[PDB]
Amino acid sequence: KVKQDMPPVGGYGPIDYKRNLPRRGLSGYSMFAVGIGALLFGYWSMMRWNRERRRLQIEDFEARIALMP
Amino acid sequence: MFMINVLTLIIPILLAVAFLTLVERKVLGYMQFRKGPNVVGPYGLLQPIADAIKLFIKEPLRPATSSISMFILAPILALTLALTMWIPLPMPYPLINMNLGVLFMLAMSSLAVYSILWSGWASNSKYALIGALRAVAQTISYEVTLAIILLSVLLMNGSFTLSTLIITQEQVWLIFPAWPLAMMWFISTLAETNRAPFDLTEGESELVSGFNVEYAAGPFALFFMAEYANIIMMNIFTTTLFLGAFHNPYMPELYTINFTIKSLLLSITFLWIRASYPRFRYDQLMHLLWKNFLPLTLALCMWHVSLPILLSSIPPQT
Ligand SMILES: CCCCCCCCCCCCCCCCCC(=O)OC[C@H](COP(=O)(O)OCCN)OC(=O)CCCCCCCCCCCCCCCCC
Repeated sequence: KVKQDMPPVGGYGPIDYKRNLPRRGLSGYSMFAVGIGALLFGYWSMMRWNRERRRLQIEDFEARIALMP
Repeated sequence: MFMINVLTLIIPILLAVAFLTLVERKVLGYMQFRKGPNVVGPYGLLQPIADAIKLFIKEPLRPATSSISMFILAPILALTLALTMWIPLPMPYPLINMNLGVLFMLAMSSLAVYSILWSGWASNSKYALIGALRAVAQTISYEVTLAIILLSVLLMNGSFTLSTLIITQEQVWLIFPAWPLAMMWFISTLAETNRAPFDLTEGESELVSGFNVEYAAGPFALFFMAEYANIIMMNIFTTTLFLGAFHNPYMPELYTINFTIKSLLLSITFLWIRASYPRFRYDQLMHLLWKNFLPLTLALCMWHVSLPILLSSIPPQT
């Protein structure tokens, strides 16, 4: 008969050993640019809302002071 | 009626601790690419009751304490603090509405370390002493920093009420006006609990939790309790402080839902961080805090003392 030992048609195809750890492109300083940007949004909006809340504050004190007598 | 309120507050935080430990074991399980407990009950919902009544029933086990006072003091203190911390947390409504508030939580959180001094003190084992002193050191050093953060991020509220916080959050989450200080305060919340990276450990190490986690059996189910419950807290107090939902009155359970979801997810992130990273060595930790956090906190703070007066929006104390 023939022999049943293993090796097949040669090569088993290619195999990739070498190291790969790629792909993060979002990082220049521009990460700072987007974060600091987010701050620049927060202070804008929050500024507005605190102004509004002061307006309400004066209005409430007006309620009280009109009550006082 | 009022004791009904108390019970409805404190019983569900205990059940929350048990089923929390469940979710911990599972999330770490799959995060580790392996199923968590399935074989206690269906899907793992009977696992806490196992841990509970067993871990209660294993016998007291050692040693002569040398102080009968402290040994039965420290657990009572650790719990009592961990339970009363939950009082002011806003919810739709606080269950005690305090004018000061958040600095009351800060204060009791500062008291929480006597359980470590005394707990580690009554061991009579001179090694567990040293370990305890050190854990007190790191907890205390991060009681420095955190306080300054609250004293900053609050300065956009204008008052301590802890209710008006939900009023500031209406337009924009407080994470946007300061993200970085919120980042530092998240890691600060990792500090006291000593979740990884900040945990101490078994094998070879200072082994503070060696005798601390070993000793006192059932009362270790207590220190266990106050530690996890305290975790759920700091997650919730994060969810309230640095973000939040819109409160629609006439239907508070809406805000309660959204609040709950974000808080739970946050705690999930604790348990999976603990999975994720190694531990710092001790000194590199302590003077990692002293090196970098505290200076930048000072900078951001003074920048939040000077900022609101710049833009002319300074918050409306009621
Ligand atoms: C051998 C040891 C034996 C003892 C063991 C004790 C174990 C537990 C220890 C930790 C617990 C400490 C609890 C401290 C509670 C402090 C409460 C507080 O400061 O509340 C602030 C709040 C302010 O109210 P405000 O919002 O301004 O106004 C309401 C509307 N006008 O205030 C109020 O609303 C007014 C509340 C006044 C009520 C009386 C307070 C008495 C406190 C007694 C403390 C006794 C224990 C001392 C701590 C021991 C620590 C080891």
